[PDB]
Amino acid sequence: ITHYIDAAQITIWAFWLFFFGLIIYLRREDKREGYPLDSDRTERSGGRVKVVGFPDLPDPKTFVLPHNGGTVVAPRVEAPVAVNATPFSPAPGSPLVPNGDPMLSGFGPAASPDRPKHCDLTFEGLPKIVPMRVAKEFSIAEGDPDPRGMTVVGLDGEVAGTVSDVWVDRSEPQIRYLEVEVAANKKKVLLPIGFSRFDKKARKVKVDAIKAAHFANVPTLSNPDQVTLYEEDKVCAYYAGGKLYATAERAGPLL
Amino acid sequence: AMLSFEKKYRVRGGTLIGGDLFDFWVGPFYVGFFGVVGFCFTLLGVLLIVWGATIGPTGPTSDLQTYNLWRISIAPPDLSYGLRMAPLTEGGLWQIITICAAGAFISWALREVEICRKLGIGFHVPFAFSFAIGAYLVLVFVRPLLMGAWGHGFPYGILSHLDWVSNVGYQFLHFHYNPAHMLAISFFFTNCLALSMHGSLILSVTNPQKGEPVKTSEHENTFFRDIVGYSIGALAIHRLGLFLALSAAFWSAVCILISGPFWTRGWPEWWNWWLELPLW
Amino acid sequence: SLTGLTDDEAKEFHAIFMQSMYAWFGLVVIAHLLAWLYRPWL
Amino acid sequence: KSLTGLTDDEAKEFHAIFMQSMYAWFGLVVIAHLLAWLYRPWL
Amino acid sequence: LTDDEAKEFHAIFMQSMYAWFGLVVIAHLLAWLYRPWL
Amino acid sequence: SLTGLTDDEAKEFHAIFMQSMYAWFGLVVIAHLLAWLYRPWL
Amino acid sequence: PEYQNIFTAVQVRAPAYPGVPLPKGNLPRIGRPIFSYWLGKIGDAQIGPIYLGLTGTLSIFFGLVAISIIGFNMLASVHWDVFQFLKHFFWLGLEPPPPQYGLRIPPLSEGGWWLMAGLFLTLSILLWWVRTYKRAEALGMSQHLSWAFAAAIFFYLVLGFIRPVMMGSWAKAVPFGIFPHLDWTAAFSIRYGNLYYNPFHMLSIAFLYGSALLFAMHGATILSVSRFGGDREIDQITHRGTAAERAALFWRWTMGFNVTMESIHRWAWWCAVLTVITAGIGILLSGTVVDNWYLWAVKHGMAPAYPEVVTAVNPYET
Amino acid sequence: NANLYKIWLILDPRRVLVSIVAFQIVLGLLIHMIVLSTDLNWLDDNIPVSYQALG
Amino acid sequence: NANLYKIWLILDPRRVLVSIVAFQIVLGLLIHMIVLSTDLNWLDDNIPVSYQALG
Amino acid sequence: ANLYKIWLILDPRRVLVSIVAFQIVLGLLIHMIVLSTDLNWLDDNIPVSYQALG
Amino acid sequence: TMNANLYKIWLILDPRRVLVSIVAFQIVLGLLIHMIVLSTDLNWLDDNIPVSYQALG
Amino acid sequence: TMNANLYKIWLILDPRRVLVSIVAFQIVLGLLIHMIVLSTDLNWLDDNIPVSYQALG
Amino acid sequence: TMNANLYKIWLILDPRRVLVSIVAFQIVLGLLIHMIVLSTDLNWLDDNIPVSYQALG
Amino acid sequence: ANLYKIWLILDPRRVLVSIVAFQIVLGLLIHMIVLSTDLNWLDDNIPVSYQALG
Ligand code: BCL
Ligand code: BCL
Ligand code: BCL
Ligand SMILES: CC[C@H]1c2cc3[nH]c4c(c3C)C(=O)[C@H](C(=O)OC)c4c3nc(cc4[nH]c(cc(n2)[C@@H]1C)c(C(C)=O)c4C)[C@@H](C)[C@@H]3CCC(=O)OC/C=C(\C)CCC[C@H](C)CCC[C@H](C)CCCC(C)C
Ligand SMILES: CCCCCCCCCCCCCCCC(=O)OC[C@H](COP(=O)(O)OCCN)OC(=O)CCCCCCCCCCCCCCC
Ligand SMILES: COC(C)(C)C/C=C/C(C)=C/C=C/C(C)=C/C=C/C(C)=C/C=C\C=C(C)\C=C\C=C(C)\C=C\C=C(C)\C=C\CC(C)(C)OC
Ligand SMILES: CCCCCCCCCCCCO[C@@H]1O[C@H](CO)[C@@H](O[C@H]2O[C@H](CO)[C@@H](O)[C@H](O)[C@H]2O)[C@H](O)[C@H]1O
Repeated sequence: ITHYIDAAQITIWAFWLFFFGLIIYLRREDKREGYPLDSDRTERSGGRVKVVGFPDLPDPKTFVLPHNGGTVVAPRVEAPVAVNATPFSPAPGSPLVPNGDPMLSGFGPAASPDRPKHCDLTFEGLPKIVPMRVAKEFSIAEGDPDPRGMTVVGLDGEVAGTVSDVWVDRSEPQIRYLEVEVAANKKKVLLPIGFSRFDKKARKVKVDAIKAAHFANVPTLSNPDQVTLYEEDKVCAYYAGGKLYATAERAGPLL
Repeated sequence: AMLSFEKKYRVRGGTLIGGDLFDFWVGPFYVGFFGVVGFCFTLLGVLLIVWGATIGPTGPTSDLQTYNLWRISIAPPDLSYGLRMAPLTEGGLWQIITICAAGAFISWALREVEICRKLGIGFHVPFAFSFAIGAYLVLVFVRPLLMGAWGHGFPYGILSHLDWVSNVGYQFLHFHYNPAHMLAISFFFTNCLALSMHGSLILSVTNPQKGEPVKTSEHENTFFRDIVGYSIGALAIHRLGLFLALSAAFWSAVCILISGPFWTRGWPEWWNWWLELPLW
Repeated sequence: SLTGLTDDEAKEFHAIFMQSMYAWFGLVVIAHLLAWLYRPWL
Repeated sequence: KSLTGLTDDEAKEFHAIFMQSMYAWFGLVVIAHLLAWLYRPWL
Repeated sequence: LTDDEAKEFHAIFMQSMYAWFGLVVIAHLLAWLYRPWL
Repeated sequence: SLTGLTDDEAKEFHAIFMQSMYAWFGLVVIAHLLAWLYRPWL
Repeated sequence: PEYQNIFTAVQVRAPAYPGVPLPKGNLPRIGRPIFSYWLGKIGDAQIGPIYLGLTGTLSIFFGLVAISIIGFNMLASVHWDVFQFLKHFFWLGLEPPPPQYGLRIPPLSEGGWWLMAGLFLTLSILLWWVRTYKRAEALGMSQHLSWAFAAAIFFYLVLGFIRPVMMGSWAKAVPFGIFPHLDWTAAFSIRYGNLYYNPFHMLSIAFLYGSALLFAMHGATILSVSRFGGDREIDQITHRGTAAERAALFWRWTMGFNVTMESIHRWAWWCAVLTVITAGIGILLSGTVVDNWYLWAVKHGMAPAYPEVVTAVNPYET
Repeated sequence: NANLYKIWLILDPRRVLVSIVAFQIVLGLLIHMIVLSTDLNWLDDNIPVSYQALG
Repeated sequence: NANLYKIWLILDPRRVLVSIVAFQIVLGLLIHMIVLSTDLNWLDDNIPVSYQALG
Repeated sequence: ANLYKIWLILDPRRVLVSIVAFQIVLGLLIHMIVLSTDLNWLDDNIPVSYQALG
Repeated sequence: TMNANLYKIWLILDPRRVLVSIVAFQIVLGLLIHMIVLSTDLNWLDDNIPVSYQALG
Repeated sequence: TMNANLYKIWLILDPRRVLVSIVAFQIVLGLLIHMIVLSTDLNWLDDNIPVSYQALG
Repeated sequence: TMNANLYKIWLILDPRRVLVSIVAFQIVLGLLIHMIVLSTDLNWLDDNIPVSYQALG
Repeated sequence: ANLYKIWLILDPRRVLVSIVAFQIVLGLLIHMIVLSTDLNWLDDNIPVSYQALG
């Protein structure tokens, strides 16, 4: 006997039903941050219309933090935060332009959310990211130079200061920040390893993100022996603003 | 609309070409010069694909014309045209769509560079996307050029390009023995293993067993040391995944590039250099 | 409202919208008249 | 407080320049097609 | 939306849908007369 | 209680849901009667 | 120029981490950890310690027996000649039993060793699965890894056990050998009328390509935001930072939508897992349900048609 | 049962309604396509007539 | 039923409308494409005449 | 009768932009489909065949 | 029969983005139409009219 | 032969997740079994019973 | 038959940026048109005019 | 008469470098095109075929 329907055809159709169900599941999970959307439709509706697209948002999940750190929920209602910028044009879809000195505006690649004002912790409950002054069990791996005492140069090759310490991850041993004693003001500021190139034979750290004089305004730590999530983002974002803001040419275009 | 945290990142500038002229978004999409340029290449290419489906291989009235999604095929020219432009109905349509595709892909990558400049992030993603583009260009440009005809490109058809792969592969009798192909596949498989391991580990520590708090960096490291005696680290797994995926694309491009231009016999017979070493 | 438009603003946009749509449909029937006269398909 | 930032007077001003420019463009298109129809009528 | 707003939407929604269904029936009556399929 | 509906609100939604679902099943039965008359499949 | 965060320029050292303490019933870990400078250039320099209870000890014993039986048979097939074993290594193999034996335990001289290696490798893998399950349990972690591992085991089982049993013959299973298992792969497509036309083969390819696409995207995305600590995905998930915001906006502005730091790992999980689910289903249907995938595709209207420019008279017709 | 209405105290009516609608639409498309792939096909049965015949 | 209007207190009227429009358009394209794949095809049935035959 | 109130519900701009995009795509689709058929008016050699002139 | 307040569309639709959209679409459409016509009997480049230049050579 | 305190199963297992899972499992099982039965001699759709409708037209 | 305030277009589009876009569009269009013409009977490179230089050897 | 003002609105150095990069690519393209035609001067065996000479 012959039939057009066969088991291979049945099974492939069954797969499509599963797969489209899976995609809808995934798109819901994708909306646990950043939704509902900031639109001009919600503004004029007086907030009546929430823009969420399809599928709609999932019910909130809870993240229980260790060491009695509290509970995080997702999705969550997050308060609007003023933008320190003015639109270049009033038309929708236009960019904005930072107010004041761009490096210091907290806008564009200088921007960042306000992370929590407590430190990431080791499993045992100590501050995770700390200078080698504090975690004395750490050493420099034999074969590699000690960054302490190296001179830090900005994007234009001028001396910004000297490395005064190294900040390490106690959970997963690696350098996360260099501590820079800034020549101009004698403050000690963090420098993320992600923005640092070593010139080993010269014992120099090169920082392409900012000029030497920009080190004077790197955001400062409340406590010299630990760093909060909040301060980590403020530090890293300040260097990143330099990628677009630190010189005029960086605005573009090429042509 | 914008993500609820997005407005504070929508900054002016960072373009490579265009400046204020095209420096705007359309809904979620950033446009810019390469958005406009890429849009034209893209819309043209797609519409020429639909036009090619409309007239088929031998005209819209023949039994070979079809809108069946699996059977639509836009094919390159006969090898006899060499490096010249064929007539539109004899493979030239494929050649124009190819140029559109390359321009759409490259414009997409440069748009990505402008977005990285706005966001002040590293350029790893457009750099990585360049490996996929490079493999596509080996297939439709470098390898056809080295053999002397654009007609060595693959056809633009969902199933018809699988026929191309099969017949190019079996020209070398047993294509599995291509050494760069073995290496590339090893990277594809290792990448899939590594991806499932990475996805699993992040989800299992952020969604722990009921009653448990969110797990730690120490848990992540401990877990794979417990299984294999080694943990590569949370930064390095992303280095590794990028290395495996780009290596898979790179050795792919190499393996088709040597198949024809740098080797014409069966692929098993390449291994005779090994068998013939004066050691055994 | 849900769009924000006032009641009179929705009456104003509707008059222009409906007028413009009817004009476009008038063009569509005229084209289908010419095409039916040139090449009837049923 | 319009969505685009244009005042009513600016919209009127842009609309009149947009309409004249589009009519001129369509005018060239009609001339192009009359010429094409005289050389190679296709229906 | 309030209760009276739901009543107003529902009355206008039902008339709009039946009108749409009316066009569907006319389209299908024309199609049956031109090309019956059963 | 776990959804947010009161004990009366659940009684009211059930009444309309059941009348709605029985109406839909009625349309289904009529359609299968018409199908059986046109093309008996058993 | 900028630091790309591909290689660690300056490593630091601390006393080796012995690991998160395990609950009662787990055995103490074994090994004295060492440090590798060169591994420390690309990732973690620490090697060891390792956990090894009953599950893993049994797994490793079964697995070494299986591997040794394969290597032994390879060397025997060149008459103990170690130099010829190195010459022909990629060609040598441990061969499935002949078809005449069906699913019966075949003689030691002609297929018994294949059947034992498959049995013992399979038990070794199943016990390794239990190991991955137990190691997550002892740390209080969810079982995502063992679920994905089970999907790969499913495919492995279909290749060597389920399909051969369904088809009535160990001769239809896979040989243990480098080039021999490539012969088997090509021959399987030939025998079943071109695996390109198997729709679950097509899906498995979409997901294998998609896995490399997604790890290239995600790997590169995270390194581009590692300057903001984006590689620390746990705290970016509980406490969204500018790393996670910039990552999502890069993709939203590029392609119109985006995911979250947690949910990209769900996309990655399913993409990788579906690679081997669809692969198992595709092989499971070959021979049992569909005997010629090309003709199955013709029947369902999928195969392209071409102008006829070559054709051959069938001498079986003549 | 007389208290079956209490099912709406544990299941969200909005979610159940949309899910039923989604399920029914998929099922209807699935069933039509199944029947079209059997002898019961009512579109290509050339009943009442074959329209490609006239030509 | 009389309280059936209260469904617009349960399901968002704006979202429902947009879903109806999107579904109907996709359904209309699907049905035309299915019908064109059958004997009922009204475009290539050479009715009322074959226009390619006129050439 | 109160149908103008649709613009109190559906955003007029997005409806407009949706209609323009949809109609252009549909217009391109329909011309293609008809061009795949006997109705094709470009390659029908009506009123004459221009390649038969050369 | 154009509405007197049709100009108000530029209070809803931004001039710059509409202008860019039109130029991009029209460029694609003109390139498409030329290539469609070229692949038919209306082809004016390959019709050997007024003469075939590969024939006179 | 029914236990009187079996109602206490709902103190152990979530009643909502059980009911959700039951409905999902039954729908998948019902789809599965129809396809299995269709793929056997019992096939009732493509069996030309009571008649073949393709042979008519 | 143009508009006397057509120059106001430079208050909407950045003129130095329009220059770069025009030039690179025109180069790409020029590349395309030479290729298309080369694909037809009008080909001036392969027409053996004034002579076939491959047949000279 | 005011063409020199082009360098008041476009960067002189990046115009130059664009020109250099464009010209070289174009040169390779045109040589490739000519070589793929009847005008090929490398394999035309003019003034003589050096291979047939052996
Ligand atoms: C037998 C077939 C016919 C033929 C019949 C037709 C018909 C019929 C028409 C054309 C039209 C065109 N034909 Mg033809 N055509 C033929 C053969 C040719 C050949 C050739 C190699 O054979 C060439 C190269 C062309 C070229 C052209 C173009 C000049 C024009 C399409 C322009 C366009 O799409 O702008 C895209 C549109 C825009 C960009 C918007 C309008 C632009 C305005 C003027 C202002 C924009 C300026 C802006 C600020 C900057 C723009 C630059 C950007 C940076 C990119 N034709 C033959 C002989 N052709 C069309 C035409 O003339 O339009 C009037 C037309 O109607
Ligand atoms: C021989 C094969 C038969 C055939 C026998 C059957 C049988 C038997 C049934 C259908 C049903 C349907 N068929 Mg059929 N069907 C045939 C041919 C067609 C063709 C076609 C192009 O040939 C079309 C497009 C349809 C379309 C349809 C839909 C009207 C309906 C499925 C809707 C649904 O899934 O609800 C999902 C949506 C919801 C649940 C949303 C809520 C419902 C809302 C309130 C109502 C919306 C309007 C409703 C669809 C109006 C139609 C009801 C009429 C009584 C028809 N059939 C032929 C001739 N068809 C079914 C049906 O009518 O259900 C009552 C049904 O039982
Ligand atoms: C034998 C087959 C017929 C044919 C039968 C039809 C039929 C029937 C119709 C068309 C329609 C169109 N045809 Mg046709 N068409 C033929 C051959 C051609 C060819 C060609 C190269 O052969 C071209 C390029 C076109 C081009 C067009 C477009 C002008 C138009 C679709 C516009 C659109 O999608 O609006 C989408 C854009 C919008 C909705 C934006 C809003 C409206 C704006 C303000 C106006 C845009 C331009 C407008 C349509 C001006 C054109 C009016 C002309 C008098 C036609 N046709 C032949 C000879 N054609 C349609 C049409 O004219 O509609 C009125 C239509 O109904
Ligand atoms: C290098 C490792 C891997 C990789 C990485 C990679 N790919 C990437 C990226 C990266 C890092 C992106 O950033 C980019 C992206 O944005 O992803 C979301 C992209 C991407 N990789 C994509 C696809 C993709 N990548 C693949 C592979 C890979 N990409 C690798 C294995 C494949 C395979 C394996 O087949 C495909 C199908 C897209 C999702 C996206 C690029 C999107 C883009 O360029 O958009 C512009 C173009 C269009 C919108 C369509 C253009 C249409 C053409 C003009 C006409 C069509 C012509 C085409 C040649 C026809 C082909 C027909 C047949 C073959 C079916
Ligand atoms: C051919 C037939 C189809 C083949 C498809 C085979 C698919 C199964 C094979 C893979 C096995 C995976 C096992 C692990 C699963 C898992 O792990 O899911 C659990 C995790 C959640 O865990 P957590 O991280 O939240 O918390 C961990 C703390 N316990 O993820 C998910 O919820 C993914 C969501 C499931 C996908 C939904 C798909 C729904 C389809 C509906 C279709 C409707 C159509 C209706 C038509 C009438
Ligand atoms: C001499 O060598 C020494 C001793 C020094 C050690 C060296 C060893 C070496 C060099 C080994 C080399 C091994 C290589 C190169 C192996 C390559 C293997 C490959 C590529 C294998 C690929 C695929 C194989 C598969 C998928 C096989 C699957 C078989 C299965 C699943 C069989 C299952 C069988 C079962 C469950 C049997 C049950 C028995 C029953 C119960 C049925 O009994 C009645
Ligand atoms: C979880 C369970 C899922 C069950 C899945 C079942 C899905 C079945 C969907 C079938 C797809 C629709 O199939 C419909 O039927 C007939 C088959 O008679 C097709 O008809 C066509 O099929 C083939 C392929 O070209 C031709 O050889 C046949 O002569 C022709 O009539 C129609 O083009 C299609 O409209």
